Amino acid sequence: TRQKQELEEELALAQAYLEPLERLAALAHGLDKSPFLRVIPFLLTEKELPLVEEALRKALEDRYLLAHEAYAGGVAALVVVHRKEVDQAKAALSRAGVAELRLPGALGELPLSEAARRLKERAEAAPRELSEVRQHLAKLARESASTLQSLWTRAQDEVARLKALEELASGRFGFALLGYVPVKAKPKVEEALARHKESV
Amino acid sequence: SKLEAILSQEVEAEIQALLQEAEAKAEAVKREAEEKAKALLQARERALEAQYRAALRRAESA
Amino acid sequence: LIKSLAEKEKQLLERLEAAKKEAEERVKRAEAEAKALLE
Repeated sequence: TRQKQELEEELALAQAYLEPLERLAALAHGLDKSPFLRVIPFLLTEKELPLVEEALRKALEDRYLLAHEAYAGGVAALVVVHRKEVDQAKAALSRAGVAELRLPGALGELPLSEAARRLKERAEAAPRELSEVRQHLAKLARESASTLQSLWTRAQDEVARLKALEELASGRFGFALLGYVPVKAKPKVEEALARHKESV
Repeated sequence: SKLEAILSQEVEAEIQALLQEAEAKAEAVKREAEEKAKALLQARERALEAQYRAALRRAESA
Repeated sequence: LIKSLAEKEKQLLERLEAAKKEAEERVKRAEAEAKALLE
């Protein structure tokens, strides 16, 4: 139940940003970890690219490669200028409305090429993994639910006996109790009373 | 592009500074080696001359 | 996006490698000069 839920959530998070991160890593083929420029990619809305270009012109104009390539459901406006100037430019772009793609797990926590490779591997493996996990869970249910139900019935019986033992009244190494049974059921109750170890 | 170009210009300036520092270190090392060899050769020659003079003095006394 | 950034980073890396090679050559020259002076 942990593994199948984790595989389903991993498939969902991988399919949430599969193609757009691939297009961003395709567009980021010159400065992925180059030591002169950061990479703020924003899978953003429609053509407010001039409003982000206002913040890009607030950054350097002969620098800050900032454009949306493809997969325009979230238009992948990637921006690459500097370290500190790109930090100020990302702050100004978020003031104009922008967000660097900080996903959870490792896809928004690793380098985008390795993140895309791991996300592609997870999206390729998670379907067959979820199917085999569902098959294993169904087989385990069909093979163990009978013993689980028998153990649950025995445990319910033992716990009911334990709860009934609390409601007794002792007599200082003696015990006495009262109850109510039908006079039409007095024959089977008397047969069970004779079936006791003493017929008390 | 402009920021990568400015960083490349700064990298070229740093490479020139590193080459200048290596050249200055080599020059100072050669100067110190020459001074040490000169002092050692002068000390050894003066010690040989002084030992020769003292031995000649003791031999002339004998 | 690709060409200018990758080419500028590769050019700066090649300049740094050439500077390291020149510094190592100057260091080897100074070491050989000190060895010849000592000999």
